[PDB]
Formats: sequence, C-alpha cells, structure tokens
Amino acid sequence: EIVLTQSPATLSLSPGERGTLSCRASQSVGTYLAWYQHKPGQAPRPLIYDASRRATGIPARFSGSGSGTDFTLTISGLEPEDVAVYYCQHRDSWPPGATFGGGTKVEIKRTVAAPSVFIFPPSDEQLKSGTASVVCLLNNFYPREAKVQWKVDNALQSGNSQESVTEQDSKDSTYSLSSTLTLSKADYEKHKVYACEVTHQGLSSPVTKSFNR
Amino acid sequence: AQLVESGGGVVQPGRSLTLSCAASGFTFSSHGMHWVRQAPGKGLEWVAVIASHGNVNYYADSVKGRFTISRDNSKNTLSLQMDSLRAEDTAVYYCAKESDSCGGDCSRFAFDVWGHGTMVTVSSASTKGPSVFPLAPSSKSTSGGTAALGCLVKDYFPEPVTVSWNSGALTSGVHTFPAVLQSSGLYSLSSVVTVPSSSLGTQTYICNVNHKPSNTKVDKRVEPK
Repeated sequence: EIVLTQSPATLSLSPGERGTLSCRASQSVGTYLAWYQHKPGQAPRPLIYDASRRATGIPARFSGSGSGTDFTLTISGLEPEDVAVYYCQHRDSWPPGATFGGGTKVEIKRTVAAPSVFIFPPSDEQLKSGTASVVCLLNNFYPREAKVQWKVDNALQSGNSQESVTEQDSKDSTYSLSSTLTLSKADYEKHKVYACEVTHQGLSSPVTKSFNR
Repeated sequence: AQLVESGGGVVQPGRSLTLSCAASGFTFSSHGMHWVRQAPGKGLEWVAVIASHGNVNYYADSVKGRFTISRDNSKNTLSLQMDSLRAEDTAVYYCAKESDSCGGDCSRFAFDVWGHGTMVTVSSASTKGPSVFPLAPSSKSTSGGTAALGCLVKDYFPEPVTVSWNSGALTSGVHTFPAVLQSSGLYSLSSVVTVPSSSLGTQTYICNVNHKPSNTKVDKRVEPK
C-alpha cells in the first residue's frame, strides 16, 4: 500500500559535484524513511536512518532531509567511491513489511566519448556446431545511452539479439556494450549481409559495421 | 556487530534451499529479523520478518505459503526455508537486523546490520561447461588504429565463469561482459580486449576460461583469420 518513487533514475555527477536524490512516498510516512548505498556484490550499506540521522561512520557529505511524503538525499560533492545505486526504504510496526524505492543510480559524469565499433562474424568452429553468433562491440563510450540494431540483408532483426553492458570504467568512466545476434546455422546460411547499426550521441551519424558471409 | 550468512545454491524449480544467519556481537533475541532480496535487473525487495521472540511473522505476497522464516534464540540463528522455488525467486538474499531504539529519537524501522548476501539460483538447466569461440580481429585492422579481439563463452550453466587474458598479464583494455541468460536457460558472455592494431604483428593473445562447476578449463589463442 506504500509505494516509494525515486528520481532521477540515474544521477550523473562530475567528481566534486553536488547532487540531490529524491524519494517520494505515495502517502505520508512521517520520518520513517531510510537510505542505503548499494554496490554490486556487497550488502546494502545504511546511510541515513529516520529521514535525517546519519548512520555510524557515514561521512558528512551525505545528508538526509524531509518528512511526510517528500524526502531527499544530498551528496555535497561526489567522490569516486560514491558511485553506487541508492535506495530509500520505509517500514512501520503493523503491518510490518518493508517497502523500497526502485533505486537511483549515481554515476560519474564526464565528457562525451563516442564508441569505437567492431563486428565479429561467427567462427567456423561455432558454425560446425549448428549455431551462428554475430557479435557487435561498442567500446568505451559515454554517456551510457546507445542503440544497436541488427540488419540482415537490410531486414531489421527483432527478438534474436541480446546485449550486455559493463559497469562504469574505473579509469576513464566510460561504458562498453556487447550485442549478440543468434541464428541457426541454416538461417545464417540463407543470407549474405550482416550489419550492426550503432547510434550514440558521440557519433555525428550512426555507424554501420557489416560483412558478407 | 555482524550477521554471518550461509546457505544458498542452485536448484531445479519446485525444489528447496535453506538460508541461515548467525548473530555475532549483539543480543540476537532483542531484535526483529528480516530477509531481503535482489533479483538480477531488479531493486531490493523485502521478503519476510520474524519478531524478536519469534511470536509474530509476516511475508511478502510473492513468497507467502512457500517460504518459512524462523529463528533459534538458543543458537542465535535466523533461517529462511525456501520451498516450492520458482525461477523468479532467483536472487541474492540478505538477512537484516532491525535498527536500534536510542531513547526516543531512533526507530526500529530501518536495517542496521546486513548479512553479506548469498545467491539462490532456480533453473531447469543442468550443469554444462561452455564452448569457447574466437572473436578474431578484423582483417581490416591496420597500424595506427585500434583492433578488437575476444572470446565468446557460450552455453554454460550455472554462473559464474572467470576469464583472464595471457594468464593475467593483459588487463589494459579488457572488458569481460555480464553474462546474458538465453532462452535455452544457458548463459553466454563475451570477453574482449582492444589493442593497438600494430601489436597484432608481435603479440600472442590467449583467453583463459574457467567454469568451475563443470571443471572446464580452456585456453584459446585468438589470431587474425
């Protein structure tokens, strides 16, 4: 019955930049609102209890405020180790279940970087085993938003590709992306031109990488 | 103070796992206890609670009737018995302690101590090692430019696989991607590296792939075709 809505979905801050994260409740929750920091592969870390009280050992650059429905977490200046997903959380005594917001991803903001783009045909070895995977690599780009579309003899592919994105790079704050198009060997042999179309704001025009089977 | 978490594993749908947490450095029986989870691609989700003295419990609708929370205030442990498991129960599970009162200003409605997290994977897939295929650098690769090469690590179960390059000697420019779960129920990932195209004239590139669950060890050299 309580829903917590967090915004923005992603908050992009230059190192040292101040940022504010919002958490709004669907009805008043008083000051029963906590904030956690979460990084992949470790437990959520308590930051703020009861809307404004800092948890043990939490640096002063984190501050919580608000009451009722509207809450904020302020980071007075991003440090690199602050890159994480932040969740707000509510609970009361009865009924006793906790509710979490959907999370705000905090990332480092940097200058735009266009991806280098590479396409890989399936190996003869893989073809031997009846499947064909075509791989498209977008290397070291920023910001994270990118579009990859597969075309086979100019036909837009749908439902037969999957993609994966790395966590933000610890050295240059970019992202990388892999898209894999998967076809049966039979289907693969029925066409000639395999193309990856990549759209990114760092590119003046979308880039097409292609090969003849 | 700590919650020391154990349990977890990989099971078929409809089967069972038990998670446990042992209290350390605080008075276990003085505090309500919770389980929280995070499914791949999703946020934190509250799962269940048991009161300090085990007399009241409560469940998320998504697990009610299937999961049983319990505690042992003699052994000072917390348990989650997970029966009738579904693929969508696949997640990292955390035990969590209720925050402390402090003489009026502090509520017990946050979570101040968390278990490290343990993975529960529910799938009809069975253990399978990956095939490792080369992602050869383009024939168009030429000095002054950047070349990409890699290995496709396809059709394995369960997570994880580890990938290194040149037995750990190559790290600069390496990207090993999050695995993707295919409709077959098997995982696939790629590991790539970008290098100066010039280096293709002198340097050997070998991807070292390990999938412990299947005892699969593969070292694949990747060269221009």
